[PDB]
Amino acid sequence: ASMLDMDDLATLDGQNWLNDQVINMYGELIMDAVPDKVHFFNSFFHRQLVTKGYNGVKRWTKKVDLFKKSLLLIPIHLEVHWSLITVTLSNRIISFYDSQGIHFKFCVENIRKYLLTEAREKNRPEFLQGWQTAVTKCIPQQKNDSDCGVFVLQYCKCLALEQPFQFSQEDMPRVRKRIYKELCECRLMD
Amino acid sequence: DHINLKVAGQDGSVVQFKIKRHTPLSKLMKAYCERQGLSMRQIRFRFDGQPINETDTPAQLEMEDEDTIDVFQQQTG
Repeated sequence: ASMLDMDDLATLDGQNWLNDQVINMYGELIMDAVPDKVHFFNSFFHRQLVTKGYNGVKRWTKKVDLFKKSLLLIPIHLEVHWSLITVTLSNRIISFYDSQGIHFKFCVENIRKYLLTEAREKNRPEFLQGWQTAVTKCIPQQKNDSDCGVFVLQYCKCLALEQPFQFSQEDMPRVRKRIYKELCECRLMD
Repeated sequence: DHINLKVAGQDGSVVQFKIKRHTPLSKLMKAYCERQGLSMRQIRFRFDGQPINETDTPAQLEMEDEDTIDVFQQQTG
C-alpha cells in the first residue's frame, strides 16, 4: 500500500464521485489488514476479464491462491456507477451488492466462469462445481446520486472485518471523512 | 541488457519499447504519454494488474522479454 495524489483524495470531498484510485487504494488497505482472509481485485479486473477473457487476467493471481481465502471482493464499474461482487469461498456463494437497487446478475456469471477456470489451472477439484448466486438481501441504499462508491467501500470494510451493515445514508459524510484519513495514513482506523 | 516491452491500451493499440531491465519505468511511462497525447493523471499503468510506480524497474517487477504493460483510464461513478 501507498499514498495517493491530492486530487484523487479530493474525489472523496463533499459529494464528489469516487474514482478508481480511491476504490483500489482502499481495497489495498482492506486486504493489508486481513490478508489471509480477503483478496481484493482492483476495479480494472472486470473490464479486463470481459474484454480479454481468462487469458487477460490469468497472470493477476500469480501470487495468490484465491481458494485459501475466505472472501473475494470485486468492485464493478458500470459507466457512471460503482457496484460490488463478493465471493465467499466457504459456501461458494457469489453476491452482488448495489446501493441503488441495480440488478446486474448478467455479470456474476462472468465471475462464475472465471472461478471455475481458475480452479482448473490451480488444480483445485473442490471448486470445479457448486457456485451459487446469492439470494438478494436488504442492504443500506443511498438517497442521493453520488455515494455509490462510498457505499461500496463501506460494504467492503464491513464484510472484511466481519461486521454488520450498521450504517445508513446519514453516515456517509462521516465515512467519506474516515476513508480520507485512513487513506492518508495507509491503515484502517477502526 | 535491453528488454522489449509492449504497452497495450483500452483502444486495442499496442506500442513496443526497448528498455534496460534496471532503468526505472518512469521514462517509458513518460515516453508513452507524450507519444499518444495522453495526460498521465488520467491513465494508469499496470503490469499483471499491479500498479507500476515511477521508480519501479522491469527487474524488481520481474518482467521478462516481450511482457505486456496495460494502460487503463480514470473511472468515476
